[PDB]
Amino acid sequence: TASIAQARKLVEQLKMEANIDRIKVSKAAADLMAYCEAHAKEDPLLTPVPASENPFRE
Amino acid sequence: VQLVESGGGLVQPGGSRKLSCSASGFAFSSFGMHWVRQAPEKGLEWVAYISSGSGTIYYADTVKGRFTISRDDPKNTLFLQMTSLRSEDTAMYYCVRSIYYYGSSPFDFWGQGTTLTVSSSDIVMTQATSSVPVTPGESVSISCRSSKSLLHSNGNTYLYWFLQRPGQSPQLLIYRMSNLASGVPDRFSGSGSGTAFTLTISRLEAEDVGVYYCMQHLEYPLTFGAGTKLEL
Amino acid sequence: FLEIDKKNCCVFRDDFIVKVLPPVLGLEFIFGLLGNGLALWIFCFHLKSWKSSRIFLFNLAVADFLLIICLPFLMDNYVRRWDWKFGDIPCRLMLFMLAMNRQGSIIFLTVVAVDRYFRVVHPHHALNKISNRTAAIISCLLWGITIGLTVHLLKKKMPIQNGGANLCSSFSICHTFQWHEAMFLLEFFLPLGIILFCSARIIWSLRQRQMDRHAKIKRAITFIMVVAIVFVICFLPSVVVRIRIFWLLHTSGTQNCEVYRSVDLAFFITLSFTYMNSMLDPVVYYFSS
Amino acid sequence: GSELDQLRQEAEQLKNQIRDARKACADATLSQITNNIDPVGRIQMRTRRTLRGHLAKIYAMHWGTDSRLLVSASQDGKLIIWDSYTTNKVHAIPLRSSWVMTCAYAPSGNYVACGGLDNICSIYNLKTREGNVRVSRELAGHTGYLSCCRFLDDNQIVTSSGDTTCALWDIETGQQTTTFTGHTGDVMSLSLAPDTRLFVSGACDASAKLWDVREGMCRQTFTGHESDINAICFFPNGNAFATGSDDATCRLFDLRADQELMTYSHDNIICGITSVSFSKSGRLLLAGYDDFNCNVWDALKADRAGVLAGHDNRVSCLGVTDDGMAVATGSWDSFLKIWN
Amino acid sequence: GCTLSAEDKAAVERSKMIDRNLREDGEKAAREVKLLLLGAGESGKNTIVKQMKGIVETHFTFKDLHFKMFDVGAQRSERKKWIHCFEGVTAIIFCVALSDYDLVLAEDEEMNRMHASMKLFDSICNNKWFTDTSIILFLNKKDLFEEKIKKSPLTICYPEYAGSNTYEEAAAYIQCQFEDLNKRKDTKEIYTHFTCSTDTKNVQFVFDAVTDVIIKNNLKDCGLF
Ligand SMILES: CC(C)(Cc1nc(-c2ccc(O)cn2)no1)C(=O)NC1=C(C(=O)O)CCCC1
Repeated sequence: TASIAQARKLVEQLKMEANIDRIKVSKAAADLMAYCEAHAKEDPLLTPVPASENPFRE
Repeated sequence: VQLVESGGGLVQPGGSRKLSCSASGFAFSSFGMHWVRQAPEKGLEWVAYISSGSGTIYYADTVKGRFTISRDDPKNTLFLQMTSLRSEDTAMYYCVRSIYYYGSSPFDFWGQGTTLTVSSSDIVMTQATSSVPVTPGESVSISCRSSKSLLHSNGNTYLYWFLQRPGQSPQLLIYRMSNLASGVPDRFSGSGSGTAFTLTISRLEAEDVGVYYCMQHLEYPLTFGAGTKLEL
Repeated sequence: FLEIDKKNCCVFRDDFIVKVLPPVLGLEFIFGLLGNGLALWIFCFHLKSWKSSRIFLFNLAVADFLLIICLPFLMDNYVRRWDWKFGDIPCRLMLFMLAMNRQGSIIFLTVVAVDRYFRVVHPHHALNKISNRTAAIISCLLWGITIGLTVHLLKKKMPIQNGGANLCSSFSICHTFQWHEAMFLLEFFLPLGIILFCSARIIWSLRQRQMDRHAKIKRAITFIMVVAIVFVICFLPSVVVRIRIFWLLHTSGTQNCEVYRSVDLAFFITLSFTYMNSMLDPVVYYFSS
Repeated sequence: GSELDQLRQEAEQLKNQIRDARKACADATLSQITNNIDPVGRIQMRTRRTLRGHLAKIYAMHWGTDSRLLVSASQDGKLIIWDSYTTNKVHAIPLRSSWVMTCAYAPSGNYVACGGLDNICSIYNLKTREGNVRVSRELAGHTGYLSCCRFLDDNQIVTSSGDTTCALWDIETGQQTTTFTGHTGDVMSLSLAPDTRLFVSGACDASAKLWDVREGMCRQTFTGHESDINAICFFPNGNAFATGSDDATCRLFDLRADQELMTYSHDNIICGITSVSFSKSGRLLLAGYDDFNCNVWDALKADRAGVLAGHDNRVSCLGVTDDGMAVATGSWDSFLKIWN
Repeated sequence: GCTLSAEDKAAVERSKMIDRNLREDGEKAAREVKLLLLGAGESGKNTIVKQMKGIVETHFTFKDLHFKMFDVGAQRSERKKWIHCFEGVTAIIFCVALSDYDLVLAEDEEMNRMHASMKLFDSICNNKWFTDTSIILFLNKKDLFEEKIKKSPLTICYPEYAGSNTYEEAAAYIQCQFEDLNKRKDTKEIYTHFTCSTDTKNVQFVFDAVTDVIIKNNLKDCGLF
């Protein structure tokens, strides 16, 4: 009964990963894109920071 | 941690004397050592610097060629050697440890120093006030000034504030004019700009009375101010 | 034929120098220049290894590339039958670049052997793991001896002018001991002994331990004998002729120099075998290994 | 028998049901939404600093919180704490086990953690009174090699091992307060959420799992790679993560709609990924391949925007600062390099 | 120099001292020999380990040379994920006890222990990280092999073999069927040695093999190769 007990534990896990809510893919893509747009100024590597304000200047 | 220092006493003006501190309870071989001198009922003055690895040595302009510092890492013992002692060498001497790397807190632990008596350009820092009377429970402020700008180009401001309670050795209170040393309450603070700075205390307590001192560490020599006493 | 330098000498500027030596030297020039130039190009841009044995070999290449660019002026000196028409200043530069870039070929040729004697006979020795910063201290402390021995031939009024037109030369028959002939004898006799000893023990240790069964451990033994075979060919002729020169000079004096007419013709032939060594080293040491 | 057969069968149609449920929630693709926006230009980044001093292969680096210090680990038997501005050496720490695979830097700055191929995780104290760095804790209890470690706060740490388990540890307590089990193959990497509430882990069975620190439970399982998973990390927003694999592919996974977001792969690449990391705005994704050089792709358009080609061997580790000031790459040639 | 404060110079000094200590530490690590040990289980791995004296380590010295043995028996993990950490070792030492063909492992009564050892040696010998790495093959527990072989010819595990069933021809055949597994034959050498549990040579053998590997490495460093 050990094997069927292990199958019981596995099917329990299967039960409890099928009890979640789902959203659409378009909504998640839009959220990712919007977060990317709204922070397009505080990142030196994307918008090249002028060489007058960078402590790694050669 | 402790730096038990010995070697003081009374000396004829023409004579030699050695001052040795023994370091127990830390990694002495990774710590730059200094000697700082204080005169009776006066302020204090820097003396000498020897770094980690015996690479750089510095003397005060008034002690050149007549003092000699030395180190011993196998047994964690540091010496200073004196041969010419004019009458103005009567003082006491405190040996200070410090370590220099990004974020370190130099002049962190101070020791106790020893007393030696003798038979009878530079930035300037001045503390105009000599005593501010106050009763416990309100704000207190002390002000210090420098002969020029101490803000180095790198961004730091090598100004130090530290205290001497009546009847004992000093201990760091503020390093780099804004930062608070480890083991002291948040009652203390330090602000300033350019060449004018102020130490400040919000809530006074019976342990807060003492004599306060300012120092700069931008270049050599290291120069103090006068001693600003507080009275109840 | 007798002539008077500071000493009593009897140079023999004669014929048959003019019709063979320049065509001999032109090919050696165009091949030594090429070979050592490509060796230098390889070691300057295409060698990221830079371990202690490839920096004892780059220096050999720089030392024997210099005694190549020193050739064309000698071709013009020989073509027009011993007339030195380039003034006094080059008669120091060229006679210094010959006497320096030859001893510096021999010295860097004799370190690339003691280096192997240790990599085989005495392996695990500390010397096999020296840094390439403590090796480019003795690859510069060894140029010092060459320079410091070839300086005292710069402080002379060198172009000798007489009835003979401007010989620029310090190899000449005479009767006074010039200790810069002993620095010919020694510079050939010592490296040969060292090279022979090292190669002999290398080969005799590499079979007493029975490694002498692998296919590509024989090509190394043949290439260890190849380099030592081309060190007697290129140098011994010009040496033995000079022993003959001193032999004649002691048997009879500098009285009737007719005696020497033939033998001095030999020297400036047997010397051209020494320029040979600088154009087949970029193969015996560089690509064929 | 009949019971075993029926229970295995039931497991099978439950797996089928879960697969059908993640298929049923898809109606669009990332690329279709994102193809319109203008692409970033050629990302020309030059080596502004070159940290040298390791004598062997390097496996792990981690940036400091201030975005000025960092730590690195190599087979020489040394951990090293660097100053990125002045190229100074702040700290050098020995180790007892030369065979290390991971190290991490505390979010405050008081401690570091190192471990690998020994079944241990060691915690060292940086800001001590004594002036040196000394070992504070030896977390023991796994039965495989330790692959990754991350600090949660000054008292909690999460580890993943090769024996197919993840665990949560309490440094002061010295014992596991939660064990996360369920991977078939060896677990190779993990990343913590921005707010320290959930963490993802990726394993040799070509799958990753999302975990609940408080519940110690596998909330989601993610599949799609053809081979092992070598490295993982969250998006800065905390609702996506990026997977690096051993079949010359990188992938993006969502949490709310647990699907495949995007795949980053080029036919000229046939080697393995060793590390991934994200940008300050999450607009660029850095991947360290073992074709000796690093790639900088658009984390939003699945294009290639730049290359960091300055290494002469396998690229192992990679990191980005908390403000976006620099990126740092280590490699098997024993050289660290800072790009701006 | 002129732009640095009095506190920056001390930091530079500290970094320089750290540099010198790193450099001094990394040189003593290059005067030691790395040997990786493998075997099929109770194939005499433990007995050779006790003869010479998580991941296990062993250290020994013999005629002024330092050897390190890295025993990875108990890892029990996916070997392809941790094997390249040993890419630059000097030698591999592979132990198989040659009286272990009739006695089959507990896993199977039919597939013998010798077939498993052959699988292991074949898999290790053609690894991509060991194309220039030499192997020392120890064949252990020889005395018992004659007792086990005289009761039944090698036909049980070597049915296609024909021999009068003496120790010499049997052991020699086993060694052949072992060294024929190599697929390099030009950038790799295999050193085979027959020994019992106790010995007075298993130490000289490894000395000799590693001396050979070192001399070849040196000659390659010359370029005389
Ligand atoms: C200067 C030299 C080389 C003779 C010489 N060299 C040294 C000397 C001493 C010590 C030492 O370490 C190195 N060199 N002393 O004399 C010389 O006359 N050379 C000539 C030629 C040649 O050499 O190719 C071509 C034709 C013209 C003659």
